Amino acid sequence: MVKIRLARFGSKHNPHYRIVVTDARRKRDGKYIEKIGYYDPRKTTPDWLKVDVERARYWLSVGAQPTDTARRLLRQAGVFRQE
Amino acid sequence: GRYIGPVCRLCRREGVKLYLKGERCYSPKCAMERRPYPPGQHGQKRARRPSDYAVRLREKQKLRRIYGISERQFRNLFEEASKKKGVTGSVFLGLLESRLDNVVYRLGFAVSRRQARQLVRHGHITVNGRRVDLPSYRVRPGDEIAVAEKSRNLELIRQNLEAMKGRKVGPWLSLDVEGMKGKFLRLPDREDLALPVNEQLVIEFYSR
Amino acid sequence: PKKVLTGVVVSDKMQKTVTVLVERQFPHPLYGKVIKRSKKYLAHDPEEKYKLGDVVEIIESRPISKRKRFRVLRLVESGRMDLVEKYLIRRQNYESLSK
Amino acid sequence: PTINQLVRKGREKVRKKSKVPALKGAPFRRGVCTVVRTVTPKKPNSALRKVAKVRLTSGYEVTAYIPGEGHNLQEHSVVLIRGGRVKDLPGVRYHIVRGVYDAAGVKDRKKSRSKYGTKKPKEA
Amino acid sequence: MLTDPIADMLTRIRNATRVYKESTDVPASRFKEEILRILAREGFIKGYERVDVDGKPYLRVYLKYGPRRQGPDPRPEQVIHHIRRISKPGRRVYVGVKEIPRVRRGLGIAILSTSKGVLTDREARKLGVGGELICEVW
Amino acid sequence: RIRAMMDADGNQRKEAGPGSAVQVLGFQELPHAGDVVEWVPDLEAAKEIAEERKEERKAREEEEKARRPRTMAELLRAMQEEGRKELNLILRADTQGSLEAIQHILARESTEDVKINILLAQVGAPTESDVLLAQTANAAILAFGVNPPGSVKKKAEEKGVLLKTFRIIYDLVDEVRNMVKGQR
Amino acid sequence: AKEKDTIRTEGVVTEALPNATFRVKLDSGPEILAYISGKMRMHYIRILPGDRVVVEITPYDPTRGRIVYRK
RNA sequence: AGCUAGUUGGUGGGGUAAUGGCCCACCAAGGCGACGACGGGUAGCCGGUCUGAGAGGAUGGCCGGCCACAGGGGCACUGAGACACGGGCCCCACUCCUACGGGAGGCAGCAGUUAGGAAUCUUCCGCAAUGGGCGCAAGCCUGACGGAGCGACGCCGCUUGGAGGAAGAAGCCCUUCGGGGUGUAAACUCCUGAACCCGGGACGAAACCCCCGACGAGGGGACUGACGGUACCGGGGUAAUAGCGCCGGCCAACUCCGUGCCAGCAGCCGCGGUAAUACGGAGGGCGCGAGCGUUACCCGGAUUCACUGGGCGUAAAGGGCGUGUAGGCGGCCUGGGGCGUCCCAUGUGAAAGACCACGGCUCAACCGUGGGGGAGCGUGGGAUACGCUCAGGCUAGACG
Ligand SMILES: [Mg+2]
Ligand SMILES: [Zn+2]
Repeated sequence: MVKIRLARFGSKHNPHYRIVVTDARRKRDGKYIEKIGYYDPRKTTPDWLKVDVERARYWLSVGAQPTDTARRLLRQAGVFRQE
Repeated sequence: GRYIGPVCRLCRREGVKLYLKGERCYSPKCAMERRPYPPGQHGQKRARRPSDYAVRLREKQKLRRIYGISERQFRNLFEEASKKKGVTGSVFLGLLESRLDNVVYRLGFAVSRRQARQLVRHGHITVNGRRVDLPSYRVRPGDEIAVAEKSRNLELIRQNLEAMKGRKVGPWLSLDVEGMKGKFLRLPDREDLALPVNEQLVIEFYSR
Repeated sequence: PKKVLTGVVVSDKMQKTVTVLVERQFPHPLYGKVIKRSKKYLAHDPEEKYKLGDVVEIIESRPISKRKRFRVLRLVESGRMDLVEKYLIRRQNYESLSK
Repeated sequence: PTINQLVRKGREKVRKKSKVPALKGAPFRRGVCTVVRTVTPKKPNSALRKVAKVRLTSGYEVTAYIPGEGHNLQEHSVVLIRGGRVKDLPGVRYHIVRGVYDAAGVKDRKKSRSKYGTKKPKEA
Repeated sequence: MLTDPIADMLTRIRNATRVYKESTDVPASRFKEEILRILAREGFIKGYERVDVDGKPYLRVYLKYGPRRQGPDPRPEQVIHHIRRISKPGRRVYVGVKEIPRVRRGLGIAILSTSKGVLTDREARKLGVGGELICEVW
Repeated sequence: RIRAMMDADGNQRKEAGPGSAVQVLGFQELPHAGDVVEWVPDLEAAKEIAEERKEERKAREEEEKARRPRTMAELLRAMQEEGRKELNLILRADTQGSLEAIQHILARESTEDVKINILLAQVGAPTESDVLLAQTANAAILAFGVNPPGSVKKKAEEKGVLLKTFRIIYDLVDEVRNMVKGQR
Repeated sequence: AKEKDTIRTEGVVTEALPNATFRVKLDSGPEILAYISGKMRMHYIRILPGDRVVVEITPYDPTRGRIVYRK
């Protein structure tokens, strides 16, 4: 299936995560469909995490089933919140 | 690693004053004045005509010594300069100057470049809040260096300040002599620095 | 957009099959000069409607045989057999230089 | 000549001659020294030059030069081969690297020790 | 067989320049004429004209020459130092807008055959259309 | 570093106290028989110790070696022109505590006109390098307790070198007694 | 270091051999390949098969020596 | 240099998720080839990397994709998907037991063992993060991964002090005997304080979980650390590893002793046979520096395979000539078509890199964010100068 998931890049002890859309059976670094956002765990930057919302929503609609952490991140950003 | 070891010998080798001690390297003592010739035996000998390569090499060495850096680092800096657009020589020089130690030396925080570097290493030198201990720290313009909180009451620093009390600083620099502060303002151009080095020769040497 | 090609019917020696010479003029990747370079394609003709010495429009298609992956779209112009003749001559020459 | 000609046949790319067959372009091949002997050099040069017929891990029976002021090499000595020619000697393309296996370091070297594999002298 | 006409014309021009002859006569072509016009505009030649020698249409070319150089090797100075047919037949070079040459860094000129007509390097750049790099002229 | 310890019963042991025979895996080189095993705080220290030991031993060995071809004018000549021909042999045993024994046994068995020579004596399996060495030297490969690897054995067979495999020391000794010959 | 471990033995020249070298039958033993001294070459001392010359043998290989003394 | 016999096409059927010579029956006799087939060798391929002014040239390590193989070969089964790395069956090869009838195996997973070999790590800790799978869930599993260990194997960062301080100690070295060199180097004064010890001490980890809200959005709660008591901060606190190459020209840097075409060096010219700026040492220098040199390969220089940008009277090089096939190439004008060619637009050209900008790790490497570029390739439109093609004419080529 298709998942919204976090791809580790970066350095040892300096992790960086790509909030990304990809197939379930892939390398956690692998050929992903689209880069929707990015997240730094270490909170080192002011704009530490950011995801484009509309694209994410579209993906969800299509049926992109997110990872739990990813979902949390999305919620934090303001994707799942509706009015 | 540093050069480490005998200093004014290098100056002697070039034949132009290199100011690698500050004082004494100012007085009749740098060995430029007492003896002006290259070191070791055949220094006082007949000076033979040097090859085109050789002169350039000498110039490069002079430069490196003046800035007190490892060759690899120097090479890297040069490469970076080349990559950046402008005047590959002047820009390179500016970049070199931007080395924290050099800046410190200029601001009269320490009377010698090696001394300045040492000071920087031993947490005595602070760049906008944090004590920075690596002289390879490159400073981008409009930025503040200061003698550290807990190093403000040490004798050497005071002496340095006194020495630089009265005598003025470079146009790219400003220093607060009261509170041991020093802003690096402009990025230092070649015209500002009346250095004995010719950058062109260095560039040529590097080329091939 | 299926690959649509221009070429001449060089051989009708088999049932339902037309052999088509497609001549492509591409420049050399290094020397910058155009090489008039040919390739043979075996095309499906369900009627034998097409004949020796016809220039036709050949479409990339779903396969009908092992290297017969082309449908014949339409006939462009019929009777410029000169090219065919040239090809034949070339073929004949190919026989010569064996032993 | 003409570009057309080139197109037709192409420039025959230079098959660069492999100057040393220590196999694979291996930097160092270990060899068993078959027979160590001395050699008369060439027309412009004269010396009893020290050499060893060494057989290899590859299966190659070669001649190999011994640098150093007097060898230590036996008759079934374990050696490591440098390669890099000698302009004097016929059939000989290999240095023997001194300071390994059974070729011990040159005694009483103090300047160019690295090439000949002798350890730092203990100063007084 | 005269195998390239443009190239031949160029060669003739070069020969004329070498020899210090004021005017030469090259066979008639529209393309050739255009090229000549371009050259004239640039200033590389003094002028051009079409005439008829025998019963064949022909193109007279007025060669421009520099002032007499005083002293050793007393020849006048050359205006067309060098010409080259770049787009040689069966080699035929074509350039895009990005690959337009600034030959002699703005001093020498290339002439380009283009969709928008036969035209100069500068003109090509302005118009933003690549084409056939027929001839290098300096 | 200790990888595995296994008693004589055939059981895996994670912990072994004072006085138990353990099959200790984890030594980078095969240590000598009756070698005193010692504990170290870290690895670097151990390495340093090893280096020091090597320095102590190796230098001395070198020195010992060096006082042998003293005179090269006449003595060397005497030593190069050999009257009684020597037989070369290269041994490979199963343990350190058998190879030595074998050597001791065969050092006596040398009174004959043909004098036996040991060029390479190590514990373990024969290989193609060994075969190569034999070819170079005209030497025999003898094995006690260790069977030859298949490839190695094949190589030995085809190249034409003496390959030997044994069950008892006595057998080996007997075999050796045939190698001096007589011609007449 | 410079190792003078060389045999300086007498020999009669026997065979006219290659590369400024003469097979000389030794009184220490065999006929070897022993080549001329550079000094001799410089002086242009011509040698015939039948001179009682001194040979400098190096013990590493007794194959090659050196014709040192003038006859 | 010819290759082909399911081989090339057909009709019918089988088989497939599906086309197809994938397979079979039958008819036909084709198909490919010098625009290089078939054969041999070689080789995973690329995104890239290294080099290079560029064009190119070499390489495909790590990282990313795709393929292929899981001792060798063959073949199916089950399923969404395998012809199935830690499933199956079978033959062979090999190792392992056997009560000789038979079974067990497969590290090209991590670690490790050997063996080859110049040479390559730890039988490490952890599910904490991310991801995987299963599960309502907790949670279980995870040699993916996160980290730690070893190796100067790369690359980067810092230390081996700094400031004084002789018209110049000793030591050593040369000298023309005055002197010079090492060298402000040292010693010695002053100052700082890696190491080191204490005191604390992380970011990374906020969720899934529970409760309120409808099990939605939303609100609060709590737990959860291999790295690691590490990084890092606060206090103290020692002056605290310098080595290697070379020093005749290239090529930076020179003297003396010893040696005597010997011993040696050498990458090339070549140095060495009694005053060697080329050998051994010593001083002195110079290059770099926790490294430096040697070796091996690759590119460069090498415009020594030349497209950009080489030539062929005598250097290596014009075939011995003729006719002629492919092929390549082509006069002038007018008109179309628009294949090349150019252009505009768009789509692609993934990410990582490379480039620019800023930002994080005290700098830098490293990484992150954003941006631009990017040959090529498709699609749509346009342009017709120049090739290409069609049509018409011309007379300078050529032929009669
Ligand atoms: Mg001697
Ligand atoms: Zn000074």
